[PDB]
This record gives sequence, structure tokens and C-alpha cells, in this order.
Amino acid sequence: SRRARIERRTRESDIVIELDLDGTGQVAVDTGVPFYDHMLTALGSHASFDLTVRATGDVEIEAHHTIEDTAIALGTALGQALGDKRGIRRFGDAFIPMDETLAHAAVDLSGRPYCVHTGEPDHLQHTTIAGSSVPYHTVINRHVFESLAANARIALHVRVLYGRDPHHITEAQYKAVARALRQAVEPDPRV
Amino acid sequence: SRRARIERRTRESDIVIELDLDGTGQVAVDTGVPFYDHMLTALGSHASFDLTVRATGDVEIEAHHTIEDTAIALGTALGQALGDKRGIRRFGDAFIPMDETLAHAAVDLSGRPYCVHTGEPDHLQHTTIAGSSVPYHTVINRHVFESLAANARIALHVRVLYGRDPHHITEAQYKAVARALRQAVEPDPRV
Amino acid sequence: SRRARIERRTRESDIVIELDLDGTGQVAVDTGVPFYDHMLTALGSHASFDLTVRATGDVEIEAHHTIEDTAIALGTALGQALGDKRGIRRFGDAFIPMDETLAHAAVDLSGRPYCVHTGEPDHLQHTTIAGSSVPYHTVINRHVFESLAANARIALHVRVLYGRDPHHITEAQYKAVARALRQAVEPDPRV
Amino acid sequence: SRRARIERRTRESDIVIELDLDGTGQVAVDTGVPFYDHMLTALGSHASFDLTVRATGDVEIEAHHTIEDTAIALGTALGQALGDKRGIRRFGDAFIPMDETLAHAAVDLSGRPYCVHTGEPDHLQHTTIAGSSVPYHTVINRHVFESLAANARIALHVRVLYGRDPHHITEAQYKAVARALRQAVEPDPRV
Amino acid sequence: SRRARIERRTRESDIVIELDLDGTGQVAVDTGVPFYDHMLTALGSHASFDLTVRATGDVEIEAHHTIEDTAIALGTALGQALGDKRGIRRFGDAFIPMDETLAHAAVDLSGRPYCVHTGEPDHLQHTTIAGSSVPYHTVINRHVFESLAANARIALHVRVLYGRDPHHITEAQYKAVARALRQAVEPDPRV
Amino acid sequence: SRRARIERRTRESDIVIELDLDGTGQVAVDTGVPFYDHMLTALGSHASFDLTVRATGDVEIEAHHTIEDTAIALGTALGQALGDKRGIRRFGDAFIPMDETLAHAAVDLSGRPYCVHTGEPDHLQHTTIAGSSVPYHTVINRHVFESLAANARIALHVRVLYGRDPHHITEAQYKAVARALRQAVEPDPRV
Ligand SMILES: O=P(O)(O)OC[C@@H](O)[C@@H](O)c1cnc[nH]1
Ligand SMILES: O=P(O)(O)OC[C@@H](O)[C@@H](O)c1cnc[nH]1
Ligand SMILES: O=P(O)(O)OC[C@@H](O)[C@@H](O)c1cnc[nH]1
Ligand SMILES: O=P(O)(O)OC[C@@H](O)[C@@H](O)c1cnc[nH]1
Ligand SMILES: O=P(O)(O)OC[C@@H](O)[C@@H](O)c1cnc[nH]1
Ligand SMILES: O=P(O)(O)OC[C@@H](O)[C@@H](O)c1cnc[nH]1
Ligand SMILES: [Cl-]
Ligand SMILES: [Cl-]
Ligand SMILES: [Mn+2]
Ligand SMILES: [Mn+2]
Ligand SMILES: [Mn+2]
Ligand SMILES: [Mn+2]
Ligand SMILES: [Mn+2]
Ligand SMILES: [Mn+2]
Ligand SMILES: [Mn+2]
Ligand SMILES: [Mn+2]
Ligand SMILES: [Mn+2]
Ligand SMILES: [Mn+2]
Ligand SMILES: [Mn+2]
Ligand SMILES: [Mn+2]
Repeated sequence: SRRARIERRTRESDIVIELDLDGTGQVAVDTGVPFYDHMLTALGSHASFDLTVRATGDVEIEAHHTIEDTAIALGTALGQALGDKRGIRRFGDAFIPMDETLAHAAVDLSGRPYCVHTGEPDHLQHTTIAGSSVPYHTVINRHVFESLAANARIALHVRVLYGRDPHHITEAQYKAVARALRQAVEPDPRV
Repeated sequence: SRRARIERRTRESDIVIELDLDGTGQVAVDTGVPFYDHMLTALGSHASFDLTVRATGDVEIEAHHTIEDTAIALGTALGQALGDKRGIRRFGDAFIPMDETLAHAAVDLSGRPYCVHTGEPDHLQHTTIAGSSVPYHTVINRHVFESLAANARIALHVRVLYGRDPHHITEAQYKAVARALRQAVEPDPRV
Repeated sequence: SRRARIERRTRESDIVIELDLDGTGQVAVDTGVPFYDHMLTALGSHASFDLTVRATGDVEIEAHHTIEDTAIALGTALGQALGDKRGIRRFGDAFIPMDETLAHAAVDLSGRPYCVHTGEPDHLQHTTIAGSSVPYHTVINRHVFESLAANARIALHVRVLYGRDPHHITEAQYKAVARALRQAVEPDPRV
Repeated sequence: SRRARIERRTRESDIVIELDLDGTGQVAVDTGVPFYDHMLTALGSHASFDLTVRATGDVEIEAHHTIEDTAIALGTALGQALGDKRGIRRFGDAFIPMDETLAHAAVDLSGRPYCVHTGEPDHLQHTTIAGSSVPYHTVINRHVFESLAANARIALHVRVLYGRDPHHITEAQYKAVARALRQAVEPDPRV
Repeated sequence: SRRARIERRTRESDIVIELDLDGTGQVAVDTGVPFYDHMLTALGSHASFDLTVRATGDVEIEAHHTIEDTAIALGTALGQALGDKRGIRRFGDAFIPMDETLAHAAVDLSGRPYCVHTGEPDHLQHTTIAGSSVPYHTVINRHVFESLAANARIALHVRVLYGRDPHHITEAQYKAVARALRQAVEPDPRV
Repeated sequence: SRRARIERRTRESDIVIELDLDGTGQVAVDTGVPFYDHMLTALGSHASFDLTVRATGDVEIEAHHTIEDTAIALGTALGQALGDKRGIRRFGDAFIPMDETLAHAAVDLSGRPYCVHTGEPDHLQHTTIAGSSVPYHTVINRHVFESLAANARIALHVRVLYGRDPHHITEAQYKAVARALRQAVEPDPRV
């Protein structure tokens, strides 16, 4: 019904997305960038999408190409799955408290790509979230949101009202986008 | 059921409003001020009202009297259509992204007129939106919201979080008020 | 009794004023500048003058010449109608609230032309009030008051205490001048 | 002739107002908030109203609900007693010196509710006037003036030019409103 | 179904709370601190809880101990009534306009106690709301929200966007928390 | 009816005042300080008093003692002539434009001496108005107003809104006090 499968093969990466807007949060993400997997699993779950993401890319360089190519492909899938956008709420927004952090996202499924990202503390422009695998540079958060909005052809406004921990700040933003999309894609019982 | 017809005849203008709160966005606006027609059509549609507005006024002077008299009459209609306000959500709010602009409105159908308008950039106090007909001076936006709130006897808080284009800033505010009213006037399944 | 008819024919304009200081607000103004007509109708009415103004001028250029020539002729009429100024209150002042705006005017019918205009927000030096006809540039308000005072040979002090809307700010000033003149021209039962 | 009796029963308070605009200052106020009684007795007397106010409310909470409900009911009475407002002065203003304090009020009985309150020193936002009974928090002064203006449907501008004592500052404002109303409601021998 | 009865007996106070999350706003509060009773009645009603609160404490000292012990016990009741939190919306937020004041609350029923309180004007750190009984010091508002969040084990973010009257600022915050909880505790038809 | 004759003999001066509050501006002033004579003639005339002032003092020293003793005696006369103050307007105020200068005075005939003087430009604290006789130091203006208020037992607030010429600034203040007294001492047809 509201499903899309997108395959995107570049010099740098190979991506497969399966998206259902009308899911129950059945989510499986494997990009080779485990913090990014965690963020897209939060996005898929909190959006009540069913979402499969399989990505392999040039992580010897760093995560950037894989992260960007995945967000492009996911945006393309969102736009294709929304189709004509008849009968939906269209507007959605969500506040996400995560301990000390408060984030917000507002969306308009307008067919007019726009992204505005504000309030992220300056330390996230050079922060690395590093474990035993490929690390995640938080400067990429803005890039993920612009790539999603640009390829879904939606207006996406993401705000950090305040926060300190880069993991809390990043995860609250992904969750806020997720819950804002959930509200916007839902059938509107009056239109 | 939740309907009002208001006729308001002054030295300056003659207004007829037909409002149904429980509509599907059947909207027809003719004020002689075409940008204002566009804004009240957005307000009527995004509120899921059925709304007819016919206004003729002294536009040789400028739009102000017609715009104000229309907003007074529309506020009066909203207040009459709400009646005793039994069983409604009462509170409503909506964020409207419009490209670079983000606006917000929050309402309390409290029977206590109040309007607070903040964040509109200073250039909108002397901006004109001009086409082939009677122009619209954006300084009037505040006046429209105060006139609506004062005559509906509601609390209306309109915020521009940020924005640049005066058309985007104005339309996002009208749409935000519209979606905030829609949520507030809806039956509350628990009261 | 306290009446004057002034005819003023220049290269730019042709003006006829009929003024009675002891009127009941019977006012008819036609200058070809409809916002100016509105302001002089407010001035004539709020002053309890009987006032007829017929002006035709070079509005292809803009309203300035017609507005100035009218204010000169009206000032001349006021001064002629006051004559020897025996037995009048001489001093008058009035506060005019107009929604968010508060204006004040104080007059001394002293035979010593002086005008002081203060507190008008800076945006009124480049604001246009535009309808379907010849527009009104609010920068002219100061010019109207100086032309009135200079030709009536009176002291006129006009103050904007605060305000935002250029129509409210302009109309409150004309009304304040009107009510200040009304008080000053009235017979003083003790002199 | 220009009389109104208003009864207003809420969960929080029970109010009866009897107002005559054409009185001689026959005033009796009992709200359970003795400083408020003093202020409305000054307002009734200085306005040359005949005014009876009987209010009982939830003063166990604090004076706010009773003070607000009384000001709403009094505003409603003022608006009803003014009726069509034919033949009145319409505009009124008064300066009240009270020792070190100077206050001013200006009114327009315009049918367009507006209140602007300026110049009150910042200490009155957290001052308590306390005796042997229910105290009066001076932060409520603004609320009283907005409630009066909103329900009488008038423009009310209240200014503190300067002052120090919170009792002098509050009483000078009530007296200024009182004398401004007195002038505005009076028959205008020329309209 | 989602009910809790909490009894909390300390040296300073004796508290009984009966809470039903799935109520219709049947609320009865008696703490001996009547402004606090008013705030918890607003919280219970606006949350559509059924809520009984009976508290007696050492109000000879001041309200603080009773207010804190009540908020602890109420938080404990909320956490117990939520149980495993299966199938709920989890996130909730609400804007409350109250005349000049705008407040907001956002909650995450995360099992991770956190409270952030921002934007309350500095005068509320030393304001007293006083009637004929035990007064309420507004500095305690922060303490109530931290005690609720800490014992319910939830994330609670309370914001004052702007406001002046301490009663409006306090009541808008309690109402915002109330409506945010209502949304968060509701069954989520998709999880 | 409302008359007083005051004789005041000090080491420094000998003063006789004859004052009628209900005069037609029959004024004769001789103090030996001709600019002061001019100011009290303006005060007497503009107040519609009948006023005779004869003063001789130690002008070899300077005008100060004579000016002060005269203002004391005049204040005493005003207070005695007002008597019980039954049936008067009590409050009065007047704006006086004098070319570039605007002054204001507000009075309350309260029996509570108070004077507040503000806005006089700093150059008037060391300006001399000098002719062919005894000069007048404008620093004395404040002293005259305090001496009048203190001995009449009235509240007198004198303001210079703006001005440049010390003669215009001084004369506008005396005239403003004069017209404010005139309004305040007049019978109030409603009390
Ligand atoms: O709220 P969720 O259960 O979707 O997230 C789990 C949470 O424990 C984890 O993502 C986290 C907690 N702090 C940082 N990250
Ligand atoms: O979002 P709507 O379809 O209600 O609005 C139409 C839109 O294309 C137009 O109003 C607009 C776009 N930019 C400025 N104005
Ligand atoms: O107060 P008056 O009735 O003279 O003015 C009419 C009024 O409705 C109109 O001039 C106006 C209202 N807001 C801007 N202009
Ligand atoms: O001016 P009135 O007589 O209406 O007010 C009496 C006055 O003595 C009292 O209200 C007061 C004096 N200082 C503070 N309050
Ligand atoms: O909105 P509610 O009816 O729950 O609140 C009643 C309201 O009248 C009262 O709480 C109030 C109004 N201003 C301050 N307090
Ligand atoms: O306004 P009066 O006529 O009372 O004042 C006469 C005036 O010509 C004289 O006092 C003056 C003019 N400029 C300074 N002083
Ligand atoms: Cl002033
Ligand atoms: Cl926000
Ligand atoms: Mn890139
Ligand atoms: Mn995590
Ligand atoms: Mn207007
Ligand atoms: Mn548009
Ligand atoms: Mn010119
Ligand atoms: Mn107008
Ligand atoms: Mn209130
Ligand atoms: Mn007092
Ligand atoms: Mn504590
Ligand atoms: Mn309350
Ligand atoms: Mn001295
Ligand atoms: Mn002079």
C-alpha cells in the first residue's frame, strides 16, 4: 500500500532500502557504521515504519559517503512511498526529551525540499562517537537531515532547544524527526 | 450544529461570514484584497472549516478597514459557533514550516480574549505584498490576530521562530492559527 | 460668525476650503488622495468644525503637492476664522488612544507659528499607505502639521507616545490635533 | 437612564455590581480584599459613579480570582450602562499626582477593547500590600485594567510617569482611570 | 486497571494519594495549602486523571515539607499506575497560553528520572501567593516538578516561554505538565 | 467669597498679597525683580485670579529672599482662599507650548504639600535672565514651585517635556501651573 524498495549503487556504496509507512516498527539496519545503525533503528521504530536498510560503502575513508548515500536512498524511499500524499495529516512535529537534552522536529510533506537545522551546540561540529568499529562524526547529523529532506522533497526543521551529551543530542534529533514523520504520514480522518 | 452567520455593516465596510467548525475545508473568500483572500482561504482550509467570506470596503483608502472588519466579524462567528464549548479539546497548537520560515500558534478557547504575537522580523512592520490589485501591508498581521482573538474571546499566541520571505512568514502564521484552532475546536473523547 | 472660505490656485493644485469653527462635524473632503481625505474628515469631525475641502492637483507626480497646498489653505482658513481670538480658551490638548497607539497634541493659538513633532517611530519616514487610488507616504504627516501651524500662525506640538501600526499612528495624530483645536477655539466663559 | 446590574457566578466567585454612570459618588464595595475595596471605592467616587460591588470568592487561594471576576463584571456593567454611546465626549484623560507619584490614564470608548499599561516600577511585579485581612499583590494592577477594558470594550491606556510608594502608585492609577472615565462618559454638548 | 494508592507518613507529613490514569477528571485535593490544592486540581483535571489527595503536614513551619511530600507521593503513584508502560504513546507535550503567559511541558515516560525547568522569570524565586490561609512560595514550583519526575522515574521538561503574573505563570506550568502527561499515558493504537 | 490678604514681614522682605480665586485676571505685581513680576503676572492672569503683589526686599544681595518670601506668602494666600475646598474640581493640569518649549503642570489640592519638578534642562541651574534692573537666576524656578506647594499645602508636579530658551522654559512653567490651578480651583458641578 505505502511501500518502496530503493536500490542505489555508486562508486562509493551499495544501498537497499525497504520501507513501509504503515508499519509497526519492524526495523533492521546494517550500514557498517554501528552508531548510524542505532540512529536509523531509532528513526524507523519511533516512526512506526517497517524499515530494512542494508548498506556497504568505503568506510576505510570514513562513514560520510555511506551515511550520505543511505540518507539519500531513505529520502527517495520516503518520497516514493508517500506517492500523491492524498488524505494525510501532512504536518507533524514532536518534542523529544532525552535526560538533559530537548530536541524538536517539525515537518511539512509539501513536495518542496527544505531543511533548517538550529541550536546544535558548537562542540558537535568536531565530536566523534567512537566504539570498537567505524566511528560517527556528529558534524554529519545536519547532512543526514538535509539529504533526507532533499530526496523525500519535504520541509524538515530540526531544533536542539538545549543539551550537553552528543549521543543524547543526536539520538533526540533522530527520534524527533521519526515522531514528526509518524504524525505527518498518518491518514487525516477529515481531508 | 456548530455554525454561525454574521453580518457586519459599518460606514467603511459590509461583511457576511458563514462558518461551520465541523467542515471539510469548503472555503470561498472575496474581500477585494486578494492576498488577504489567500490568507483566509489558507486559514479556512487548514482549520477544516467550511467558510464563506464576502466583504466590500473602502479599499480606495487602503485594505486596513476591510481587513480589520473582516477579522472582527470572523472572530464573532468563531465565538458564536463554539457556543458553550462543552466537550472540546480547548487547547490546540501547530508548527508550520514554510521553506526557511517556522511559525507556531497556540490557542486556549478560554472565553478570555488575549493575543500575544512575537518573533516577526522588524522588516514586516513596513513590508507591502503588492500585485495587480489592492496591496496588503504585513504590519496588519498583528491586527488580524488581535481582532480574531478579541472577538472570538480566546487566547491566541502566534510566534515566528525564524524566517525571511514576508509571504512565507505571513502564510505560515495564518496556517499555524488554522491548525491550532482545528485541534482546539475538535470534540475531546474524554471530557 | 467664525467662518472663512479660502481659494488657493497654484501651478500644481486648485483648493477651496469652507471652514466654520462653531460647527457640528458636517465634513466633506475630496482631495484625490483618499487616505488624506480620511485624515482631514477625522480632523474636521473630531474638531466639531463644519469643513468642506475640494482639491485637485498633480497626483501623477505623487500626493505631496496636493497634500501640502491643502494644509496651507486649511491653515490660512483656521487663522482667518479665528480673527482677533478675543474670549477663547486659547490653549487646548488631547490624548488619543487608538488600539496600541497613544498620541497627544497641545496647541497655543498665539499668532506665533511653531510646530514640534516628536516620537513618531522611524519606520513612518518611509511607510506607504496604499489602496486602489493615489497612495499616502506617512513621511508627509510632519509636513501637514508644519503647514497647518505656519499658516494658522499657531503653536502646534504633536507627540506619539508609542505605537506600531502606521494607520493608527497617523489617525491618532490627526484626531489629537482635532480635539486640541476644538478645546482651544471654544469660548472661555471667564475671559 | 445609564444603569446596569450585573450578576456573575463562577466556580471561584459570586459578584453583584450596580452601576449608574450619572451618579454623585455613592459607593459601597465589599470584595473580601480590603485594599481592593479601597481602590474600587476610589474608582467609583472619582468617576462620580454610583457603584455597589458585593463579591465573595476563594480568598483562601489568594485575591486573584475575586479581583479578576470583579473587574470582568465591572467592565461588563460599564459597557452595558454606556449602551449606544450616542452624544458622549468619548475621549477622557486625567493626571493624578499622589505625593511623589504621577499617574495618567487616557480612554477612548471605541467598542474596541485595548489596554496598554506602562511605566509601573519593576518592584510592583512582586510587591504585597498586607494588613490584618487578605493581602493585595500589586502585580494584579495590570490584570484589573486589562479585565476592565476587555469587558467594557474600550481603549484604556494607563501610565506611571514616576513614583516610589506602591500604595501611591496603585491608588494614583485607579484614580486616573476614574477621572478619565468621568470625562469620557459625560454628555458632549456639541455632538 | 491503571490505579495506585500511595500512603506516605513522615515526621513532617501524612499523605494519601488515589490515582487512576484512565479517569474523567474526578479530582479532590486537600493539602492545607489552598493555592497548591488549586494547582494539583488543575493538574488532575487537565490530565483526565481521577485523583484524590489528602495531606496534613507541618504548615506552622511553611508549606514546603507538605508540598514536597505530596509531590513525592504523587510521583510514586504515577510510576506505580504506569506499571510496565506497554502500548502507551510514551511522549507527550502541551503548550498552555494563560493570558500573557505561554508555558510548555514535554515528557518521556523513559524510567530515567530527569527534570529540566527553564524560562521562569527571576521574580518567581522570591514571590509569595498569599490568601487567608497558608501561603505558597513560587520558588517551590521547580521543587514540585523535580519531585514528580524523580519519583515517577520520567523525563519532564517544563518551559516558560514568557509571562508576568506569578499565578498565570505557575498555573500554566501545572496545566502544561497535566496535558503532556495525558498525551504520554494514552494507549498508542500502533505499538 | 474666595479671597485672602496675607502680610509677611521678615528681616529680609515685606510682602502684601491680595488674592481672589474667582477673578478675571486683574493682576498687579511689583517685587523689585522685573522678570519675576512678569512671571507672577502670567501666573495671576492665566489662573483667572485677581492678584495684587507688593514686595520690597534685600535685592542688594540678589532676588532670592524676595522671590522666596513672595512665593511663601502667595502659597499661604492660595491655601487660605481655598478654605475647606468643598465642591471644587480638586485636580487640574495644563500643557503650555511656548515656541520650541512644551511644559506641563498637574495639581491635586490635597492638603498634602508635595512638589516634583522634572525635565528642566541642566543649563537653567546656572542661567541668568538680566535686564536693566535686578536679574533673575533660573535656578530659583524650582524654589518658587516648592515654596508655593509647601505653603498652599497642595501637590504640584511641574514638567518640562523639552525646550531651549530659558525665558520660554520658565514662562511656560509658570503658565502651566497657572492653568492647572485654574482648572483645580473651579467649582465641580457634580460634587
Ligand atoms: O528510548 P529507547 O528505548 O528507544 O532508547 C534506548 C536507550 O537506552 C539508549 O538509546 C540510550 C540511552 N542513553 C543514550 N542512549
Ligand atoms: O500549502 P498550500 O498548498 O496550502 O499552499 C500553496 C502554496 O503553493 C502557496 O501558497 C505558496 C508557496 N510559497 C508561497 N505561497
Ligand atoms: O473613531 P472613528 O469612528 O472616527 O474612526 C473609525 C475607525 O473605524 C477607522 O478610522 C479605523 C480603525 N482602525 C483604523 N482606522
Ligand atoms: O484623595 P482621597 O481623599 O480620595 O484619598 C484619601 C487618602 O488619605 C488615602 O487614600 C491615602 C493617602 N496615602 C495613601 N492613601
Ligand atoms: O482554565 P480553568 O477553568 O481550569 O481555570 C479557571 C481560571 O478561571 C482560574 O484558575 C484563573 C484565572 N486566572 C488565574 N486563575
Ligand atoms: O502669551 P502672553 O500674551 O501671556 O505672553 C506675551 C509674550 O509675548 C511674552 O511673554 C513672550 C514671548 N516670548 C517670550 N516672552
Ligand atoms: Cl505626558
Ligand atoms: Cl518551542
Ligand atoms: Mn557529502
Ligand atoms: Mn543510544
Ligand atoms: Mn485598526
Ligand atoms: Mn502563498
Ligand atoms: Mn513640500
Ligand atoms: Mn482609519
Ligand atoms: Mn487571571
Ligand atoms: Mn490609600
Ligand atoms: Mn525540599
Ligand atoms: Mn487560578
Ligand atoms: Mn531659600
Ligand atoms: Mn515673556
